[PDB]
Amino acid sequence: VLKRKGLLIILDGLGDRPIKELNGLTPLEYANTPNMDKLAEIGILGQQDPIKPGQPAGSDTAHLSIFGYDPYETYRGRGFFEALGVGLDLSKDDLAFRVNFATLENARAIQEEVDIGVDFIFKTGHRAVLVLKGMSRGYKVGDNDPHEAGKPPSKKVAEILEEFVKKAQEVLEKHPINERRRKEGKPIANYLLIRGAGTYPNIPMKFTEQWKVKAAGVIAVALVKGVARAVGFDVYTPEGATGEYNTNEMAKAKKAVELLKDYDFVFLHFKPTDAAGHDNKPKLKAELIERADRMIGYILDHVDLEEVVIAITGDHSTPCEVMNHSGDPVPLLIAGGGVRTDDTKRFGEREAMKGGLGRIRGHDIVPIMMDLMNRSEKFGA
Amino acid sequence: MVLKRKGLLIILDGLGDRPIKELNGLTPLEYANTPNMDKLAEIGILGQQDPIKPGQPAGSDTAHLSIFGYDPYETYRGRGFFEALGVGLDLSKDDLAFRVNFATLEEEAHERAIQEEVDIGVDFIFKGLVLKGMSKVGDNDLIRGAGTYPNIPMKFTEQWKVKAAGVIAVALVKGVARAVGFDVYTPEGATGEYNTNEMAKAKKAVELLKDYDFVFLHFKPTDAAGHDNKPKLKAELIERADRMIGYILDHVDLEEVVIAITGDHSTPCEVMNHSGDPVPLLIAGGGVRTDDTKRFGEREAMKGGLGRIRGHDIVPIMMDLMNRSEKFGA
Ligand SMILES: [Ca+2]
Ligand SMILES: [Ca+2]
Ligand SMILES: [Zn+2]
Ligand SMILES: [Zn+2]
Ligand SMILES: [Zn+2]
Ligand SMILES: [Zn+2]
Repeated sequence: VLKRKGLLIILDGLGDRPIKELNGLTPLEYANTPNMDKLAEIGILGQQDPIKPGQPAGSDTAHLSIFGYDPYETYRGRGFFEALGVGLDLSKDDLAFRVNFATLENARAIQEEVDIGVDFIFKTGHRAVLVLKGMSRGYKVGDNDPHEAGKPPSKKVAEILEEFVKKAQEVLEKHPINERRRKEGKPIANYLLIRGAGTYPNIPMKFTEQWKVKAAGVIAVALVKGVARAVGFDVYTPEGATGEYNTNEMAKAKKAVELLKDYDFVFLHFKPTDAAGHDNKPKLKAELIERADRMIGYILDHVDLEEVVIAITGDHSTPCEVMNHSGDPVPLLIAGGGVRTDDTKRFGEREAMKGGLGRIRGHDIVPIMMDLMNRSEKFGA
Repeated sequence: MVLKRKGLLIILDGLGDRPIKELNGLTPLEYANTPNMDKLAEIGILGQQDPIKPGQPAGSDTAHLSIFGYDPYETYRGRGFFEALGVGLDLSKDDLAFRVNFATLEEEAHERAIQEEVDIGVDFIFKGLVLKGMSKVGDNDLIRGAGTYPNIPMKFTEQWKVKAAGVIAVALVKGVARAVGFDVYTPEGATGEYNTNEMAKAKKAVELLKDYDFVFLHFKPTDAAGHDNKPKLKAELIERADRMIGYILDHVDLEEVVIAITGDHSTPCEVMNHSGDPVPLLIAGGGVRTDDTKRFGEREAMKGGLGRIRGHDIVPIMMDLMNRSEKFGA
């Protein structure tokens, strides 16, 4: 018997709620998406709860779920994923944090200003060794060495962190950029807001070994590249992919198709749809879902569905009326060899409510894909 | 007493089609992004209509005689007359009108000259009958369609005791409409070609509803794309119609205006000509018993609450929704 490849596509924050300006439709329904409708037509639809009914999931916990893990048991914080995201190589005993440059006195800093402000801090010195690297805008990443055990900020690390903020401030309050900054009347980046303490996730085994496959992912956003790396994926970020409105989606598709030739399972992430939701811009979000449809249309023109099982959904809902992640289930579609196609015709939340897959959990998606790919092993007998 | 309403009938020439492979098995209308018509389908009611009868292809003129509530076979007396009426001429019972085409002879090698060049050529032909440049026509007291005075019972306006106006560009449809009692207009930009100005048609249409009780709006281009077998283009044209229709919805109160949308016949790309396939029809507004359809398309029309009707049942249904129908008996 022949096994098949897998293609899991995530349209970040896809799910939404009825929008009045869209005649009561959601951005996904309103948006012209002939390719996803074609796939929903020959495929099967369903609704998935990343975590559980009515429970909003952060981007990191939602993706652990999408990759096939139980977020409530594997999740050990965000920091570590962010650190792996910026390309660092950490040990399972390290503790990482997401850092925001702030202003303390008794700024929307530039991406290059944080890289410099970060450099000087690396070159700050306390009891334990640490890595401090900037990521994007006023953000940054802090890594405390073999301190995973104190991941719930414990007493020891908060004193280190507290010495680190005091010490960091000294370094910070002195950089020329800040120096130019107070002169230019701009709020200085002299304080450090540290949060999202995280260690390596408590997962039994990696994705690759669990399912015995080679797995690659086309991803731009740091946090998602981190989760993917933590579970064992070979992450790629093609030229042009920024995870923002100006991203090259056709470049992501081009790469996804390439990777299918050397990997068994490929994961593709598209982030911009989620930003439009956070900013309450229904039309824009719908416009972005349309760019994704064309991206998908490209992939479909270069792959055989009898050889590739395709799944498309969102890691979670991000309603424009909520301007943040919601607990609303997310539309899901699966098409390809092995699928028992239901009678749904288009891809949308109301249609998914009638799909043959029913209402499942986000961590059900990979197992069902793996089974359609004939890569599942029985339990018992 | 009881409030009467106005009616607005929109005809997208050749709207109907057949499933197209490159369009994933969908028709151009189903494939096209039409939020405004889908919205109207959702709040309205759908059905399919046979211009003349099941499996019977109808020309643009006979189909419109049907759509205006008449009987094709009893009223139709040739294409020429309507063509002549569409150019502003005033013909008499004993005249014989014709459709003329400026073509190249060498054997007829080519049957695209500029409008101004045709009138200039029309002027000199007439200088040394009535030959007139349209976008030509020959009236006798690449020519064809010998038509004579049309035999219609009575005018649309008298029949329904209403003031009717139409926003048309194509000569042929302007003729049929004038012939039935319509005050026909044609704003600047409206050309009946792919380059026409759908917005001018919609703008004029809204304005016309202020002084008229029934307004008819015709859109030609969709049909042209069907003839040349251009699926993607037909869809784009249909999308332009949806925008046009959107403007109108942003300026009229559906509770006072009964709106109907359909084609006068099917012009399937794979046929490059008129077919006898029933055309999708939608009706929305005051008095309508909304069914459970959610989009405007041939397949959804198959599930509409109006069922499969004739082209000549449309006006009667609109008029009854406008409370302008009259009981027979009692
Ligand atoms: Ca199906
Ligand atoms: Ca309805
Ligand atoms: Zn997300
Ligand atoms: Zn988000
Ligand atoms: Zn026609
Ligand atoms: Zn035609």
